[PDB]
Amino acid sequence: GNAKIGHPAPNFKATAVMPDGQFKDISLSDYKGKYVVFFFYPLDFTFVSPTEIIAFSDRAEEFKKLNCQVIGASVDSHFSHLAWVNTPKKQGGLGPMNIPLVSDPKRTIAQDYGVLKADEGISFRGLFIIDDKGILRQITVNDLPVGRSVDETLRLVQAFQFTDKHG
Amino acid sequence: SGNAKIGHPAPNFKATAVMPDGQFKDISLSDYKGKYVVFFFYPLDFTFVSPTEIIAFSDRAEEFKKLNCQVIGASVDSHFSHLAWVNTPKKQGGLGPMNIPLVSDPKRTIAQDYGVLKADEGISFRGLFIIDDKGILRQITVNDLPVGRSVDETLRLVQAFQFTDKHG
Ligand SMILES: O=C(CCc1ccc(O)c2c1[C@H](C(=O)O[C@H](Cc1ccc(O)c(O)c1)C(=O)O)[C@@H](c1ccc(O)c(O)c1)O2)O[C@H](Cc1ccc(O)c(O)c1)C(=O)O
Repeated sequence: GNAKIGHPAPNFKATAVMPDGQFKDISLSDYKGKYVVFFFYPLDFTFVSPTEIIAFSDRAEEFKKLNCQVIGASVDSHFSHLAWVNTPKKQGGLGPMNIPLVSDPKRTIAQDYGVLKADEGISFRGLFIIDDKGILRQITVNDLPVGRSVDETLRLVQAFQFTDKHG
Repeated sequence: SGNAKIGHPAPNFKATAVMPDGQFKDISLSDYKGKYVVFFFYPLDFTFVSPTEIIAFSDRAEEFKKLNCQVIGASVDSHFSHLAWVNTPKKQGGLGPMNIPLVSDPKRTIAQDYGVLKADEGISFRGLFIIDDKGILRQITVNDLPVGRSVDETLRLVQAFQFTDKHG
């Protein structure tokens, strides 16, 4: 992996399912000027991952007030993401999303971020906080069974923005 | 940058630590096989973000004990510097008495093994690692220098890994 604290976060260009439900090719560099929370989850149509994704989506406004873009990603195809979004939450899907979901079918983004579980071809639960300069500020990687906290992620984003202010 | 990989044995180390009783002891990560371990790096002694974290982990050590989890802190400073900070009154910015050991990594090889050395400065980033009772690395956390870690979040992770170890 090439993700190093204090260095530019590895860029990517990938197809995402955008909040409007439609495909768009996006790049991490598209969000320079904003903080970014970039998180991986292992795969679509699973048990723990939708709880995390929906939590980040539901609370997207709290990141927007921090000028912070949230982006999720898995090695699934962009069609698989679309299927999951188009499946209602009450039927085990994601439902409508407030955040883009990146597809990493070549596994190169997960590799660049050091979160590929090589023996399965899927990502660990990696989460990365990138500042408005594109510099990586925080690395979080959970083994597959344990999910992430939106509260903790907001705490971190808020703290980096506060400490960015001292000069 | 490091040999710390999720699902692999956490890199072993043997290093001098200042123990809670205020004495120096050479300890190894492998000493704690059979228990979960929270192993965290902080950049330097006699600083001003690090003490909030260290004191919080020490103050709340009993919550980790109830999870059968050992907490270990570490920085590149000498163990003598660690003890000097422990022995500095809290009212003057010291750590005060500690409930957790503080490892000294003067060769920077432990930080390098865990992939958290800030190479242009010779100090560790704020790396935190959750290691299960079999020695396997389960969680990686690395913060840039200015931003501290949360004991609440660390407890949540340790307990959650332990729960999923028993039933998934
Ligand atoms: O002791 C600290 C930082 C203490 C501090 C003091 C006064 C502040 O005013 C302040 C902070 C916090 C901070 O991180 O400042 C640093 C350094 C700095 C301070 C003032 C400046 O003007 C400047 O330019 C640069 C930064 O931002 O780089 C942040 C803060 C954070 C939480 C709060 O609750 C709060 O109130 C304020 O503001 O850290 C070291 C680590 C370490 C090792 C080597 C480095 O070389 C190094 O940089 C850092 C550790 O703890 O081991």
